Amino acid sequence: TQAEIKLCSLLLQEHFGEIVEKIGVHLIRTGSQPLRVIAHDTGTSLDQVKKALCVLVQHNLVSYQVHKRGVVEYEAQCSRVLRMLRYPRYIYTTKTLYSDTGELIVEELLLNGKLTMSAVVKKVADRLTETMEDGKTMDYAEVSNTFVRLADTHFVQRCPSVPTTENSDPGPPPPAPTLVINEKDMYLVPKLSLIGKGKRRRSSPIPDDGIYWQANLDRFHQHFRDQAIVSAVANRMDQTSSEIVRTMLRMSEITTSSSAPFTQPLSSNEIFRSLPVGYNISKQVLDQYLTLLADDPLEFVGKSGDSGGGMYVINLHKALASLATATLESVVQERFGSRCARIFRLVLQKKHIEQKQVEDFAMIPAKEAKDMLYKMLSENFMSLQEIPKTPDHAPSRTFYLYTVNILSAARMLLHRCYKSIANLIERRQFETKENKRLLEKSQRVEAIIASMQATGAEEAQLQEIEEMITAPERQQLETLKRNVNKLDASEIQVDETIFLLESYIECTMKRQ
Amino acid sequence: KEQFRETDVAKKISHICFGMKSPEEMRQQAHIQVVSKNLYSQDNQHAPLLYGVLDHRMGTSEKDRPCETCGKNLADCLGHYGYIDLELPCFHVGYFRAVIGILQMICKTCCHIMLSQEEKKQFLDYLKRPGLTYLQKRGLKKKISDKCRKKNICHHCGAFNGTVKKCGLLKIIHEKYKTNKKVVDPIVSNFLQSFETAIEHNKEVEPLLGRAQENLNPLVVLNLFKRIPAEDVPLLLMNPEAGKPSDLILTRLLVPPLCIRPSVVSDLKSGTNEDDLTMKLTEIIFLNDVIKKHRISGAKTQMIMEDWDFLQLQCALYINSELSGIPLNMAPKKWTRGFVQRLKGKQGRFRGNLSGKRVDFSGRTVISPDPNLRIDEVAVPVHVAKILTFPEKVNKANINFLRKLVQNGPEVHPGANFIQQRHTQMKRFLKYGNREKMAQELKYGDIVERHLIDGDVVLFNRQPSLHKLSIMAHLARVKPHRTFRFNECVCTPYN
Amino acid sequence: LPDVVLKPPPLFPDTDYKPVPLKTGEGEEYMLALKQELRETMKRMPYFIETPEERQDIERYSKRYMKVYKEEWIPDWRRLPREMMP
Amino acid sequence: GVSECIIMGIPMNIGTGLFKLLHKADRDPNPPKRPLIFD
Amino acid sequence: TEGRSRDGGLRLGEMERDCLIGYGASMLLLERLMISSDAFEVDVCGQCGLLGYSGWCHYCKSSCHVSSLRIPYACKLLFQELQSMNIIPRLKLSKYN
Amino acid sequence: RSVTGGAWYSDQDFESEFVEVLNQQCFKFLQSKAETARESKQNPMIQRNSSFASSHEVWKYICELGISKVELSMEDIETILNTLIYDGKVEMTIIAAKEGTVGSVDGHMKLYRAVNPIIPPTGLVRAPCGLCPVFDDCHEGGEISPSNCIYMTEWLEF
RNA sequence: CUCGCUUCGG
DNA sequence: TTCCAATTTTAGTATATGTGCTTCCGAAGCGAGCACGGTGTTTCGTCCTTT
DNA sequence: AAAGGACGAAACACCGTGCTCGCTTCGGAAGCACATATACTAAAATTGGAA
Ligand SMILES: Nc1ncnc2c1ncn2[C@@H]1O[C@H](COP(=O)(O)OP(=O)(O)OP(=O)(O)O)C[C@H]1O
Ligand code: SF4
Ligand SMILES: [Zn+2]
Ligand SMILES: [Zn+2]
Ligand SMILES: [Zn+2]
Repeated sequence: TQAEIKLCSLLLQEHFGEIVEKIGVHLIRTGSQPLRVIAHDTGTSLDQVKKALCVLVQHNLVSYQVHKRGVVEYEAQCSRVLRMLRYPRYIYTTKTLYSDTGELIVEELLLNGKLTMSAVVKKVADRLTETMEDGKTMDYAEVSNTFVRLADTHFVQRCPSVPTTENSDPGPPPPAPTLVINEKDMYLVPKLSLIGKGKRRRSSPIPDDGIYWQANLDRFHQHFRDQAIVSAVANRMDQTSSEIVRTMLRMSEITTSSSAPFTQPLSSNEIFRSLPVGYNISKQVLDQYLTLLADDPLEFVGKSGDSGGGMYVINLHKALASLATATLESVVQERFGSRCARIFRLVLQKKHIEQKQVEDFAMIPAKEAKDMLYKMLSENFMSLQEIPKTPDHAPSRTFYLYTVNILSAARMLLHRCYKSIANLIERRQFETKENKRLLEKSQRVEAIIASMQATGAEEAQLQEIEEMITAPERQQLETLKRNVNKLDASEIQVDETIFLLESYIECTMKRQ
Repeated sequence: KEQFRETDVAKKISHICFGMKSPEEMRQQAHIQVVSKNLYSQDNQHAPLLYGVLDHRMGTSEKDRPCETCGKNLADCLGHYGYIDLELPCFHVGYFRAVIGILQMICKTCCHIMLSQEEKKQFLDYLKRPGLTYLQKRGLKKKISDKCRKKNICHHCGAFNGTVKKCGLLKIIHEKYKTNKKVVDPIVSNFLQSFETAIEHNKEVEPLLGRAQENLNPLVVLNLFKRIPAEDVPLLLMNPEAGKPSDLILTRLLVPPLCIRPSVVSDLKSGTNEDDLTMKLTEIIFLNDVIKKHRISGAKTQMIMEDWDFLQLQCALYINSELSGIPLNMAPKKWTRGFVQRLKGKQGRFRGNLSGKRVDFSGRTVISPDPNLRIDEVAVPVHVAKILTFPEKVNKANINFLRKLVQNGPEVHPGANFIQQRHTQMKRFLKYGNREKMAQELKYGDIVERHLIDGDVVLFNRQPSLHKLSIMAHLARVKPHRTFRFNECVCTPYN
Repeated sequence: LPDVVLKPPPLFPDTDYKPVPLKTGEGEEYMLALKQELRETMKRMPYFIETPEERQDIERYSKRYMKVYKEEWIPDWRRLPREMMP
Repeated sequence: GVSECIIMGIPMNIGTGLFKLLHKADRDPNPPKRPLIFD
Repeated sequence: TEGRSRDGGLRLGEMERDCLIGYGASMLLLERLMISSDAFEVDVCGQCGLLGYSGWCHYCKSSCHVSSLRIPYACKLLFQELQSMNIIPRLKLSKYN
Repeated sequence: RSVTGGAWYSDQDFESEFVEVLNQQCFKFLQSKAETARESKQNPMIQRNSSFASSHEVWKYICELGISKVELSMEDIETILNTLIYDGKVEMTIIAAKEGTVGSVDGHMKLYRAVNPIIPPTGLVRAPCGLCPVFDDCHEGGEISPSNCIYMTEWLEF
């Protein structure tokens, strides 16, 4: 996880600072440790260690546990720090699914980690007073309605709550309050009668205290998986099938957990009645769609029952395996060409195969199929089986069989993606550091206009901003800006491949 | 005006931190990349090739040709490394056992170590105590290896973990799909039935479908070690600062400087005397080129794997020239000196050049008795005393004596052979130049290499040394004859 | 037999395949703008702890004018363990 | 250890190297300090 | 060198070193085995712990931490051989005080 | 035909151009058939069935095209379609048909249809590091570093 | 010169 | 429900393949050094036919 | 006997290749010696089943 550690270091340095990213990296590299040994190994002051630990635990990046002799040990969640990169996607998807009020809610929750409902509604109203104008005030009622709508859809979840001290062991205070999580009040919003209007930044006791909220990234991941499956099946058969499976997944969202080989099965009649009325579809059309999808060699859905007319289920892990396979074949095709992708798909469909059979089945001339096979072997895209005639394992007396292992190749690709995003961030930071001189110069000359905007603002300061030598350097500034934009776009888009690969790797584990 | 920089500090070595170098660090340390398998140029001058072995950017080994990296002669050049890229990763023989051990410790699928959380915490707490010794580290590694080999399934990803063993030479086999006498697992049945196409096209696969376990070639082992979490690295008893698991498999070879591999130009014939390391490096580069050519030309998998095994064997022989599991058809013809051979043995660096080494300012002569000498005195021949010199520093006490010694010169016995000036360190041979002027210009602090005179403390030894009295310090008295003479009462200690 | 090479291979060997052009649309550009906004706003956020500047040359009457002032968030010490109060 | 001292070319700790020698130079530790007028 | 025909010097074998150790003569042992046989002055980088040349460390691409150090030449040969064997000896230097 | 000859080999030479043209023509025919089936929009079952093309049918279409002089058997076009399947562009299903104009496999006929890819190219290949051939040697401080990497230089300049 | 081999000496 | 019988599981416990060692100098000398297999190109000497 | 144009051969670089013509093929271990891990085996313990 060296690439993961490097990416976490870059993210923490970009997002929180230096004295805190050191603590985060030390925790990730060394695991759970008490505070004093962390301070000793890091080599910084105890106060800085405490500040870093509290700011990290505020954003739910680290957790603390009690052990023998009442010592508290802090363990970092590397996966959570990596999930920090999906924040733009989280905000965009909550802006798509809801109004911009929910977008601001999720943005505040992600930027603050843990907050109270009153705090989030106050901040959202204050920020939204800027969006509108002409004296219109932002009321807490609609913000609370959007917040509870997010809560019932499991996008925002209550943070683990400290147990009551008076009822639980009244007496000496423990070193750590041992926060526990209760699913009863997991998504129960408090009843807050207070309302108000956000201030317009003129610059001229808490009923829900103790109830902290956060963003439920698991719900976002489930929604992203549903979106990916819907997009895939839309690309495969038709938009009608995409809508059908989208409705089935929407029904399955609540009644199933986040990790199951199959969802709860559905009957044809409830799919028909739950489908949006905008589609002029009869019952027999839906049954035809269900049975033709059931016969798809991708096995996105399955019958798995006959009662209630057309009884159907959705294969989640099979769909994720198919998506990971598609990602692997796409990266192979784009890195080595369509012929190499043909060889890769051939050796994937045929579980084990030899060179002569590959040449016979691919219609690819010799000295080129072998070369591409060796190239893919050099990049761990497949492994040799090497069935030996004798235990001596001599190359002359054994058969070599090509076989693609989806799991190992997916892990390799995920590691490569981690290092790729790390390199993109490093390049962006290097360009920013090398052009910070022109950045400061242009910040000064533009702040000349930004200062004295209206008060004492004579027009004679508008023809001299471009007078300085910054004008020929504006081309370098534009190149820097477009390079940063492209790097950020690519860094964001590689995150989708990371999400698909990570979901596939997670869903193939048993955690026994 | 002038920046204050410290000239020299009396730095003393405190301790040596052993470790390993990653392939990136090898490139950073090295100066050039060696890609040419030939040594000298085609022309009759036979100058060493550029970017090949014996390139003088890696130091120099001849008194006439200076180093190209640092413009210094053979005496002053410390030597510089190079790096050779390997087309296919190869197991480091010295760490091979360690590799196997690590492969036993960790999961073969999710790369996590086979330890429960409670056992993880217990071992971390046991390792966190200060003052951990090397023996304690080895014992802890043994205990952790035993407790990890106790388990057979993964607590992290749930994948099965069979036994990992060394089959053949430098080959690791993992018994992932072991035969189950009881009810068979779905995984092994699926693996067995996945060979349908191979059986259809080749029937011989079906009888040999057994014993078909996972083979951990260096590529897969390197890929797995690159995914080991850094948290579990200390649990492998390996220091994170010293090295990483990915360093155990070598993909770059640090070709040593020319000082380690002297080359002798035997102009009497059309050839040169080269040590075994240069030839092994030449063979390794040739194998890399051959493997690249075979990959380009579309060769069979059997010969590709044969070339990979040949490269692994050549790397192992380059590191250790005395292996055991070498196949007879793959056995070396003659005998080569690997690094292990250069290190170990009675003529190795430790025993032949580090613990006991040859010295100058010494002589060896037949002895004869002389009872007229005191027991603390030894008679030294005049001829030897004229050769063995002592550097006497000029002070206010011996100036009038060293003046006479300088005046005598290198011929008369009481005298000197060299004068080293205080200001400039240029030695002056006393056989040439006006010796009277040099004696008149003897400044305080000058070093005079005087002849061995009466009263000099001199070590005297009989080479088969049994007890500490076999070597003693005597007072030298110069005598006209040619033998070392001492009182016979001192015969018994020297035997 | 393979040929002998006089110069090492180029540090960056050329590739005849180039990266696929980035996805475009209103959503992707909104993602880019939102990420830049997060960068600009979370550095001024009090959670971003700066390195404490030290070794002031002298004290001056202008210090009060140049004194950096920033509101500080107060952690909820009820959830946080006792060891991290200042 | 002695053997590593020999290999590294440093005086070994046993024997005459156990102790350290000091020079009995005419000196005055903690000499008087010139007073600071401005502070 | 080894022999009289090649004008070689005498050899302090292992037992001679053992006898010198038994006497406790540390200074004479150091002078015989280091000063008079294979004394050398190398440049060690105090940051990376590796050997530099001419007051310059190529690994760190710097010259601030390079310090001179007296050492037997055979020890330098051993260190370079170990580096070639991927057994990297990193020297942590310190002041003689 | 195995030890010598074959419809692809001409004088001990594999014909890459011939197989490329065969792939192009077969894929164009399958794509046109799928487009017509989609535009028909009569019924999803009938749409999928009409999008399906028999191996005998596409072989007859190829023979009608007559690109090359060598006679192409039905299994030759079957192998070409199998290679197209391995290219990830067409999909084959074995349906039950006792006898008909094909009559090739006993009670089974292979139907081929042009099918779209599952997903667009992934985000990884949209970055130079995802396609870098010296990705292993890339390091923060060294000769090959992202700060001085040529691939991102060309990519951002382009 | 390097390396090995022998013969010595003790 | 519970005593016996059977199966498994791990652990320990005896042999038998590996790797590792085997005095300190010192002195001469003799050998022989990486190659050699066949293939091509160049240089040179002479089987007749010519004064 | 003195010629000279063309032919043949012979001797030295040269590259494909790996010191052995063909593919085989032996013997001997050198001894004292602490590891190993394999295979076994064995008992003891736990769980299933007859009464
Ligand atoms: N191999 C050896 N190792 C160590 N010392 C040796 C060796 N060979 C000879 N010497 C030296 O020679 C001496 C041996 O002489 P020693 O055995 O006592 O008398 P000797 O040779 O039996 O004479 P006599 O036969 O008694 O007249 C002692 C030792 O310092
Ligand atoms: S930074 Fe450059 S060299 Fe490194 S992986 Fe990315 S593209 Fe390749
Ligand atoms: Zn040099
Ligand atoms: Zn695992
Ligand atoms: Zn350095």
